[PDB]
Amino acid sequence: GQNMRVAFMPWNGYNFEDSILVSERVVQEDRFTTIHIQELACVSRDTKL
Amino acid sequence: RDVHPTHYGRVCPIETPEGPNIGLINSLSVYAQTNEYGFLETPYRKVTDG
Amino acid sequence: ARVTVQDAVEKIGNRFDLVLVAARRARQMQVGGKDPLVPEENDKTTVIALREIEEGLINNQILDVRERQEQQEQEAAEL
Amino acid sequence: SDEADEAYSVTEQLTMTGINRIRQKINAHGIPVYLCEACGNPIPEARRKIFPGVTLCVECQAYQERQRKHYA
Amino acid sequence: DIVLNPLGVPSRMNIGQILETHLGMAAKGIGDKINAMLKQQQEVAKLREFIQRAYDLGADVRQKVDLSTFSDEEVMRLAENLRKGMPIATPVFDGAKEAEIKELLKLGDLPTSGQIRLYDGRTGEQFERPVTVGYMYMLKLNHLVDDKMHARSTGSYSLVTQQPLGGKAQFGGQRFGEMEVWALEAYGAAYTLQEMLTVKSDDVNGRTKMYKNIVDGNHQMEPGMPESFNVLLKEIRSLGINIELEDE
Amino acid sequence: SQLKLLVTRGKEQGYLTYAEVNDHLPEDIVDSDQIEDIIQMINDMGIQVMEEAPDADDLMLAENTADEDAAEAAAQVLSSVESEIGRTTDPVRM
Amino acid sequence: EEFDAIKIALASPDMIRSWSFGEVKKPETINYRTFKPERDGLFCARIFGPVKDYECLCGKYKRLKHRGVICEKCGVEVTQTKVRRERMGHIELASPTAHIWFLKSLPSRIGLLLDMPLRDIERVLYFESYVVIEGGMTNLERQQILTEEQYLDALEEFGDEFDAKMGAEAIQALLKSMDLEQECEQLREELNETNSETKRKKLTKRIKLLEAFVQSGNKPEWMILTVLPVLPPDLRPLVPLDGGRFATSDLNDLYRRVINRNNRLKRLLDLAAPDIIVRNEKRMLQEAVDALLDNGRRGRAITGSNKRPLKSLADMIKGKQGRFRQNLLGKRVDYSGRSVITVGPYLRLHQCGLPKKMALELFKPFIYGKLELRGLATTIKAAKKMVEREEAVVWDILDEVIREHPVLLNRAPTLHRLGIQAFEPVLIEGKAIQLHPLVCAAYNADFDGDQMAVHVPLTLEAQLEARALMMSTNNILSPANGEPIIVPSQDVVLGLYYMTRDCVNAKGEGMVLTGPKEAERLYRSGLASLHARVKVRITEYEKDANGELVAKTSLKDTTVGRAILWMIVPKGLPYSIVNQALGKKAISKMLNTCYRILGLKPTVIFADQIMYTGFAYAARSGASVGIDDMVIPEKKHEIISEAEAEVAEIQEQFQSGLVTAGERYNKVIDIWAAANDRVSKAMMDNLQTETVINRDGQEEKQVSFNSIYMMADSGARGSAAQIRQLAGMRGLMAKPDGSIIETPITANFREGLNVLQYFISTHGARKGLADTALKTANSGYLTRRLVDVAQDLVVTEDDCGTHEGIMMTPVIEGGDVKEPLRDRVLGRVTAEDVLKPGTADILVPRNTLLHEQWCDLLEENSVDAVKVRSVVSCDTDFGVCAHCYGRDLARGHIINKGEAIGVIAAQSIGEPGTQLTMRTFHIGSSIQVKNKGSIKLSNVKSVVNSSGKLVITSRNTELKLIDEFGRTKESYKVPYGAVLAKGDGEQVAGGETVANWDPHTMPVITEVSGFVRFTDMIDGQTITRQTDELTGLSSLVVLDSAERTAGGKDLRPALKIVDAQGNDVLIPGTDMPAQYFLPGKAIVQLEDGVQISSGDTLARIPQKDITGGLPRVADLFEARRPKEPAILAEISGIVSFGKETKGKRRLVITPVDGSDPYEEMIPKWRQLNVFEGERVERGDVISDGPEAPHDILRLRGVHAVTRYIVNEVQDVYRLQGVKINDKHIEVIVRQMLRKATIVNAGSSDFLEGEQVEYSRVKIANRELEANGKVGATYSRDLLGITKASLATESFISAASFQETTRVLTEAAVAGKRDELRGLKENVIVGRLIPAGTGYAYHQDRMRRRAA
Ligand SMILES: [Mg+2]
Ligand SMILES: [Zn+2]
Ligand SMILES: [Zn+2]
Ligand SMILES: [Zn+2]
Repeated sequence: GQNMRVAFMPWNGYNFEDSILVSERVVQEDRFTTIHIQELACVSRDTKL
Repeated sequence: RDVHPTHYGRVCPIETPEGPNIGLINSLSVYAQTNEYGFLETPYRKVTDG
Repeated sequence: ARVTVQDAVEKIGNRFDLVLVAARRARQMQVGGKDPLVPEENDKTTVIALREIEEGLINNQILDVRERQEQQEQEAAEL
Repeated sequence: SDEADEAYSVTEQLTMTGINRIRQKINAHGIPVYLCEACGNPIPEARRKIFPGVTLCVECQAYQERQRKHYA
Repeated sequence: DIVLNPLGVPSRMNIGQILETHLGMAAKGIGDKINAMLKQQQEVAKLREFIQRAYDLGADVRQKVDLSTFSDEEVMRLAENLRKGMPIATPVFDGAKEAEIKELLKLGDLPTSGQIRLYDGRTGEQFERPVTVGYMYMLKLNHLVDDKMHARSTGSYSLVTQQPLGGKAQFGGQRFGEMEVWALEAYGAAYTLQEMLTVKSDDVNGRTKMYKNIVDGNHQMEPGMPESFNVLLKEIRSLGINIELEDE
Repeated sequence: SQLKLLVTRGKEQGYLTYAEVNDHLPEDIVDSDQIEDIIQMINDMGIQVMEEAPDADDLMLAENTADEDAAEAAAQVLSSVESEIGRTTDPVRM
Repeated sequence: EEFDAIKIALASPDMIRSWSFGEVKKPETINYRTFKPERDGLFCARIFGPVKDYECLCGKYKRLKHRGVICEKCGVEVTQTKVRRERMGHIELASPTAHIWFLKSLPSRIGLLLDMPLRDIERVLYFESYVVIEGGMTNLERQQILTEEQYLDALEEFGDEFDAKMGAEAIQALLKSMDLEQECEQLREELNETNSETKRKKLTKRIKLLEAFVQSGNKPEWMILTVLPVLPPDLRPLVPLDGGRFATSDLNDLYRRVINRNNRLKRLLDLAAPDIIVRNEKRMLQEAVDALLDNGRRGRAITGSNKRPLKSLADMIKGKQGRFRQNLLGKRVDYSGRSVITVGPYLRLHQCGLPKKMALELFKPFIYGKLELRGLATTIKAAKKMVEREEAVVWDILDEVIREHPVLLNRAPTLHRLGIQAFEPVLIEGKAIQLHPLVCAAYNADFDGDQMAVHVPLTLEAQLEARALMMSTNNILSPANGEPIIVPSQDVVLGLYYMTRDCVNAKGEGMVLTGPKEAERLYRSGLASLHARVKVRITEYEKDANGELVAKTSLKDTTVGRAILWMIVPKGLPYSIVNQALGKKAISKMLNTCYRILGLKPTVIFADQIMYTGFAYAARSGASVGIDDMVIPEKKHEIISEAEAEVAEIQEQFQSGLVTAGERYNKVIDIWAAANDRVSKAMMDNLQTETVINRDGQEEKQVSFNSIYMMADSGARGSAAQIRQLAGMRGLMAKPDGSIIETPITANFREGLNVLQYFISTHGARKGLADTALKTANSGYLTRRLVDVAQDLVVTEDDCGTHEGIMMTPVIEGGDVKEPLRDRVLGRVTAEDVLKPGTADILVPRNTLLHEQWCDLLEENSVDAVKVRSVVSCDTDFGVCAHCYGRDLARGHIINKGEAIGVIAAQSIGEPGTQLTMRTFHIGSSIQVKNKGSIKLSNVKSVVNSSGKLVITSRNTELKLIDEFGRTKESYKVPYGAVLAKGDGEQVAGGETVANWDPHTMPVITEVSGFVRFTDMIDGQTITRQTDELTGLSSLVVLDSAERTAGGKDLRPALKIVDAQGNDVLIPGTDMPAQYFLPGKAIVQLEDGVQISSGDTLARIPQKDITGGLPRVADLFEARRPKEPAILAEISGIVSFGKETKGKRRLVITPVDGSDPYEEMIPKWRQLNVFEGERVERGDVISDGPEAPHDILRLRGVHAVTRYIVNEVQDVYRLQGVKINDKHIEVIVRQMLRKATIVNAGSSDFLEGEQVEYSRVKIANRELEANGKVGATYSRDLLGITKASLATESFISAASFQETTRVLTEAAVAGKRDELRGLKENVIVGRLIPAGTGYAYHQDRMRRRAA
């Protein structure tokens, strides 16, 4: 992962039980913007019809 | 499912997937190898007299 | 638009007959049976039924009295 | 809670019950005995000082612990 | 950036992350000092004395670097790859003893306590009692939300038992198992349960009559009888067992 | 009769083992089909194991089913199968 | 289709033909070129209907008008294709064949129906041995089997008038040829003549069986199949998978095998092969059919082309994947979803967040209806294209469908009935179900990725139930005790505990404020800290008047913190609730007092306000944790040096031979744990009061603001143990064996842990994991087992109308009162009226719901016991009346009519069971009164000795502690004859000893004071030459049996008491003269020659672990008799001995005059704690040890055993510190002791020694004795839950959780017309549950029926 400037303090309970509260400067830069690649198949079978 | 006092250097004590099967999925330690006959074997430094 | 029903369960006890009475009343207001007796707060018919239960102006007895009244109003419109 | 915290409470229970079992085994209270309760031999007063209320000698104590190793 | 929860450390003995936060804070301290020394661009002698201070640093180690061997056009490269923050190491059970971290924070200019006064960002007034800060290294486990999310209004259906069986992201209902039924029996909820396992789920006429009624804006449910129990009659009867339904 | 002693031990001890049953069994049959039948009978008896391992903890702990009117017939089938003769099993062997 | 009870019975052959639609004949299934079905095989068209809806097979007729006409070319009835799913065809088995269930069920149905052992049946079936079938009357018994050669001879014996077969033909001949009325008459005959209780026992048992099998509609030969039905085609499909590969079920395979073997047998018969051939073929067909039905009980399954045994018809019903457990209870559900839950504090607690996209996928039908209503799409397809474009207006229409429509939100395991709560929705960007925060404690859900599922209630009754019963703000009281389950958990309480504390010198010291309002105006502007002690003018509203609220201004002396917390507290509460520290316990009893005073609405809105202000000031605290926060004690290195020197002491002393290895190990572990506790205390006192600051003067110390200390003090997280491990040393890791390692961890987490120490930690860490892995996978076994037994139980009467409850008092276990009376009579309703100690009154009517007002009165008047009505003595038939269950519920009013209390009871007992150690777990001579208060003795039998002191001559005198109030403040159990000091009902002083006795040795102290001699004390025979021979103590002590002669065993060891001449004075009251006899080991000291004093030790006779796990609760409800059963009296009368030592010595007890002869056999390896000359009361401790609950139930009575079980399992919980109200355990007990036994039937028609259940026999004798006739005596039973659930009026229920096969077959032979009206039953058959809302509906059907 990537290192990012954390600070330990409750702050209105948007991290109540075990939660995290990421600030939009983390989401703008694309520094967790991770990439996923899929393999969609579309076969063409040989029906009796 | 448990750790026995001879895992020291042959199986990670703190790596095993918690949940259904803990301890059954031990991870081979860092420096450790497989013996000739097949056992696990770790390194040590031979100490002479002192 | 209503956090609880606790006034309703006070008025018409048993907390289950409440559910049944309110459901019947709601089918009346939703399917074209009737219209509400409490000023609607643009709420769905469920809340309006619980509320009319809350005022002591719907219950099992009153609903059966109106069943009787509409059954007898029809036989004088069938002739 | 979490799958770690439950494990913490269980481990604390396990070590607590162990430690209390081994504090209960040590006597540290009783009346002086002056002689073995099995063979009649004398308990030397140094050993009695180490444990107030030693019902056994060291010989009989070792013997009893040694039979009890086989857990019978 | 991230604002974790302090109530998670004392309950879980993993004070490791707090030591890591302080050490990372100090490491970015070295990084920003190099950043200023490079961006106010000084001369390679300044960077040599400073980075060479950052690598010697006190207690005995197995690391000594001797930056008087690098050329100028290497120490400049080295500084540029360090300006983001001086990567500190810590072999596992031979870690950074806390005095070493306090000194590596003094080498920066952070507060040796490890904590900073944080001004709130909405009310603009100082959070009492200086909070922790620092750079924690945070992964991203692949339990992403848009792989777990799922919702099924009316998908495909199984073949032997007419139950919801959809595929895509198990494109079917949630397993409304047994203990949930004990829950819904514990309430007085009887109609919700009934439409939970007669209309919504199995009864292959009840479900389409339900759907037609929903689209017509008439929330009833003409339930009928499940399909699973019907299969159970046909099986229990395939044996030599006359199962019936008395009619009265 | 000793297999009836296996029965009473399975009643008291709360389980058995392959070694226990294989100890008490009536000698000279050992086809391993009669054995599988008799082990299924001891399972259908009060004993509900048949074991390999003795225990067993909080994981499904303290389990039991009374199953009255099955014990008296199962133990009867045991005492009859031992005393009279060893019955054949399956039909290829028939 | 509101049919009836379901009915089951044998499958008569012509019935099996009426089920048919044409005989299957051939093993083909499909046609390998055109995948139409071959006719006629397992599949067909003409048999089981058409393939394509309304289309023939050959294709002549293909229109809806032609429905019904069977095509002349291939006879396929053109009809729907779902008719392919309901048609059963049959097979014509050439030779008959035995149904495996009615052969190998365990107790053979045919065995105990023919009066024949099983091995002979297997003989006749598998052709082992011939057998007679009505062999006439020449020589042979009817059942008399034969063998080969014997039949060969007998054909020469009686070739005529003879009848012997073998095979299924034989069993069928026997069963048919049987005549059941004949056997009933014969069995009643031998019940008449054969007077042998074992004999006529089994005789009358078999006659019970035959009369049952006659009173069904059955016939005995229907157990042997001639015609065997095939399952339809679409329950065992042959689906075309992609690629030509077909994926068929297994029944096609089995039926193919059976049809092959039937056809082959018919083919053999046409040829008339030799008898070995036809015999092996019939055996093959027998095995084939027996593998079709069960594929087990036959010895070895016939696995398919896999190596995996192929499933069969008795196996598609059974198991946790059969239709019962896997598709009749756990069924998938349309209109559901799920996601990652999240935090979302901006919500009132009655609305869960929810994504826009899950909403627009759950509510498509609602959207479509609304969109064809507002004319935004004329046809439904247009509306679909719209909402699939996600256009502008479907979000508006979705917000108009999601106005008042409650979604049900579930978590993965739903233990307790708060596990499934509904909410309203609030449409949200994103994909996390933003749950509320407070409710997470209820779900038991942190936010580490846990996934809750949302359902949707379709109908209108279900919406009113997801609002009026399952809404979030109607379940805040936990079902297992009245305390709210909306306890603020971790950031909220830290926020308050930081808010309402006081540092000694902050800004704004001492300045007075005009109220709370300018307390906030000071804090926000910054002129004064959040906490600095300050006079204000609060105004609390106490409501002592009848519903009034009397204002009362004042100047409380508080901080600013408490005051700014005060603007949120609603009216009725008093200000002394928020003036303290406001930890977690106090901040939860804040909500508790709010609910107990102001009802529900202000408590809900107040819990929300608390969470809001808690989060706000918890964020303002900046309550961060940093590495300077964990302070090590500077006196740690000394303590560790000191203990590591004490181990040097024990090492030196071990290698001097003074202590064994075990002793040095124990002593080492003792000094390390001591060092551990000392270091932990030193850190905690360097940590708590550590902060020292200074008000306008020198210095002063206060509780600290060390962030970790507030996090450990509030109750937010952790405690002193985790604070130990972070700062002080961390103990002694315990290796998973259970044995504790002796090498402690002298380091801690602020310091490092070198390699050995961390590694040793690994043992206990991984044991914790390997147990909380087995606990999460076996978490609901106890709730499962309880709702199996306690399910069909519904509060179905308003008032049972009785006066018989159980007496409640505060438990006191020889010390400070554990559980007071306001926690036990809080909700239950009184049984008989309550009188203030002068009676003075009628304090409370007998039917007063004891809410907290009445507990107020009871605690103002100091009432000690309140005979309160209880679930286990309600007089209702199939139910539990309204009152006697009491009131407890998520609500606070009396329990409604119908609300299914069995389930919520089992869950109240089973959800805290998650909060208990899963492994079992063992915790391990003078009386000392605590304080002022008089003495109180019960069952005290004292003698006024000539010595002066007091001694009790009753075995069971309890030493209580009463005050001048009259309350029972303390109670102690005196052993026999303890030396007593003070008076009986008199006054004593606090903390003063009042009773002493002999610790291990039993006195035999005399009755009155008279002269002494001896009888039957001859040394060598009855006595031995004992003496403390350095002192002269002639002790001719009673000889035991192994030292008394065989006539000595006939001797009577004795102590005679002579009067002043040589006679024996009568014992006072009785006429047994003055003497005491004694057993073996009745060690005598003095002899003949002294006058005794009351309190003479005439002899010297020598001589608790509480398991606390969950398995202790499992075994409590299982009611297993313990190992050492507490031997207990049987008849209230005098005691004596019996036939001396026949291995087990025999006691003998005798009443005044009645049925005396009871003697009991006892293992004489165990003490007998009874005198040899006393009158043991019925239900009295002859011996010690745990006493079996069955003996409680049979000796004492119901209420005794119920108080036993509730106090025992309450011990098991309140050991661990878990609250659970006793209604729930009492109702599970009322389900335990349901069955009954009979003593004398008399004017009823039940068999005497038969077992029948209590409700049935009780209504029987209630209506009979209501007549002029006489009742029927019944001895109550008590079953474990696993056996008390094992009997059920229904079989559809007992086919779920019991093993299905035994249930089905027993019901089948019995022809048991199972009604509905359970809950398993109706949840299976999918009509209204008769528990909750469905109860009025079932009353409707009850009225319909019977009229
Ligand atoms: Mg979790
Ligand atoms: Zn000795
Ligand atoms: Zn045709
Ligand atoms: Zn009652």
